[PDB]
Amino acid sequence: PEDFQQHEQIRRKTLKEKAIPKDQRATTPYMTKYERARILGTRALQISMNAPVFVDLEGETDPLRIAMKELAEKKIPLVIRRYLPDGSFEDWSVEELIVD
Amino acid sequence: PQNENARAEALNLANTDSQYLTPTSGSPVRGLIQDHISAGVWLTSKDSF
Amino acid sequence: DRLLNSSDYTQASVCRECGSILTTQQSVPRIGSISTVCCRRCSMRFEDAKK
Amino acid sequence: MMKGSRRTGNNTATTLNTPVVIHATQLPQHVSTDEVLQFLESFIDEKENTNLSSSISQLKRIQRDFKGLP
Amino acid sequence: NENRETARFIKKHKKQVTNPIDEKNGTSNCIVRVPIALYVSLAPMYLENPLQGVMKQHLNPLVMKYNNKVGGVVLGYEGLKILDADPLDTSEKLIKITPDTPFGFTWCHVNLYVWQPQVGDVLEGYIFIQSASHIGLLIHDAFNASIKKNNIPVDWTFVHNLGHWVDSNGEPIDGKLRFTVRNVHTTGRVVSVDGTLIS
Ligand SMILES: [Zn+2]
Repeated sequence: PEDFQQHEQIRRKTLKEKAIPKDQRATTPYMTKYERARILGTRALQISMNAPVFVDLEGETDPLRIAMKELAEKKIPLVIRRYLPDGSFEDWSVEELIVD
Repeated sequence: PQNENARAEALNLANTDSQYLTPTSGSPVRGLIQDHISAGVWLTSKDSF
Repeated sequence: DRLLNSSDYTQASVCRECGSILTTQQSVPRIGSISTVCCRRCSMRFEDAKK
Repeated sequence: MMKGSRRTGNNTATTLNTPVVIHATQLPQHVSTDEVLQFLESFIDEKENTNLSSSISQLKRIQRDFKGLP
Repeated sequence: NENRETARFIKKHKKQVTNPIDEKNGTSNCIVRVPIALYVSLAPMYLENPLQGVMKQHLNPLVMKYNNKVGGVVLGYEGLKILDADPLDTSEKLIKITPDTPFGFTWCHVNLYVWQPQVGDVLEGYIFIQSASHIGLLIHDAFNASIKKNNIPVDWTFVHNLGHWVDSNGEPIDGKLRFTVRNVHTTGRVVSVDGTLIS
């Protein structure tokens, strides 16, 4: 009631500190081959649990091959949280990157 | 392996085809070894008709 | 996978004041009560109830 | 064993049962009869357009408690 | 030494906002609003409709059970407010997937209305039935109450049969009854209420 007020004020301001917006972000505009892994895991890990599938899957049982059919059409609704070792981060959607 | 965050890694990170060059000095580690190498200099020879 | 999810994947209980794992405990309920989770060293007995 | 194994369904608290941390962000403030019965007119109109069929009836009894007669 | 460490315990249990004796009905005021913050676990199948997934999985089983954090039976809610993890209000907010699950957790503000019983309260509700050693009640058509002979004076006897009540006026007693609430005991799943009569 009063000391969680002195706990969410501190935290979300500290969470507001280390964000780097779309004009200040200067890391790589590529998908760095581990991003392509963990997307194709966790996107396929959602589709196994009856998450909505934004592609016309045509007789595919593997969540992995289904998730590689959404990445080929830039359909995956994930946002990559690229940390920097000070603690800061830059937020990157799947749509604005280039899959090699 | 037992979940789908790992099955993608075994197909994309630590698969064999991406491990074509060694990460030591960039030399290849795949390749045919004994049978076909000495066999291939007979099919590529000029008398193969 | 190979050091938690397929060797000793355990979901224990942690008290979020004293910071322990062993000293958490499922409560032995009263015969109409519901077995909750209570810790040990954050727990002091009822005898210390001065005013 | 026979009593200790079904206590996983006694609590039956996954993350799909309970929220993890429950922190009241502000102080408790009382709501009067003109506000409760307008809350119970507003919210119960929303959940009637699934389960929760038991607790809707339980709040209809509190609704009729401030507008009618048992 | 052990005088300021006890304040960690005195401030621990004692609720702040009292139940003032309002509108001179004899009843105090016990329906109280407080806003909270959950910590949800949104389903993968409720990715398309994430407002319906937070309410159905964590808020529809939240009403009409006694809650050990607010200290009250949750009467009702309204107004979910899912936060965001991008500190940019708008539609496409974004939540954070746990690394091992497809379940992504987030923060939500939401507003509750509960029932607030305390000590020192005086309330009024209908009596259902009674006995020669206890009298049970109903409050707000949701809430039990029981008044027993260890809360009842001596000269109030009992006409015997359903046997009705005999007060010092010699009458079977009516439905609505003023009573003082004793310690509340939440042993069963049904929220049990104890009460007294004498001042
Ligand atoms: Zn401990």
